[PDB]
Amino acid sequence: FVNQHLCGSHLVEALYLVCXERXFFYTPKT
Amino acid sequence: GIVEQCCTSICSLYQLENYCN
Repeated sequence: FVNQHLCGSHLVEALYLVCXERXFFYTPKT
Repeated sequence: GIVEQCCTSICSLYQLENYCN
């Protein structure tokens, strides 16, 4: 599920699934 | 940033994990 173009909600969902209890930060502008 | 690496180019587990805490 990770080895594709992932944008917007699709990208945030991947971060959620991969990072688990570590959590994550999503910073699209930079 | 993440958009450049995962949205406008193909994402990877390696890159996603750069954004986990």
